[PDB]
Amino acid sequence: LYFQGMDLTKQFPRSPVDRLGGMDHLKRVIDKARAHVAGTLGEYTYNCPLDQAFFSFFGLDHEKFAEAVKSRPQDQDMLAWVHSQSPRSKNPKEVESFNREYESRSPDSPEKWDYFRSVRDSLAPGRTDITTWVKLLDLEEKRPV
Repeated sequence: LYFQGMDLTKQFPRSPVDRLGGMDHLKRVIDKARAHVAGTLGEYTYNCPLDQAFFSFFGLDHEKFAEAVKSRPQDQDMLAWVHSQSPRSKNPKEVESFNREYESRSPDSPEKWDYFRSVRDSLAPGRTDITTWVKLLDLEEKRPV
């Protein structure tokens, strides 16, 4: 078992834009990695395309990251591991670059645009101002957006 296990059928991973070390996604994927180690992801998926974009950008291996979080229960310790593995993550303009692209991500085809709007309309149909994936995640996870 895992002392830092998280059951994501019962809790949400942290917001895409709840930053750590200035970076989006990092807190969220820490949480997903812990649930992945534990076997308690629920509807969430570790190393799905969004995690892959974060790992790819910073040159991190998803398997090594999940292993690293097992001995690093605190965010500061996982952040220090990321820095030690990723020179790009130590450059604040590069982190800002990542964040700007991540926060801009929108449905990349009309097929995906139909899907996005179907999800959003099921959660909050008056919210036509919500057009990016990371804002849709916060909406589904009951955060102010």
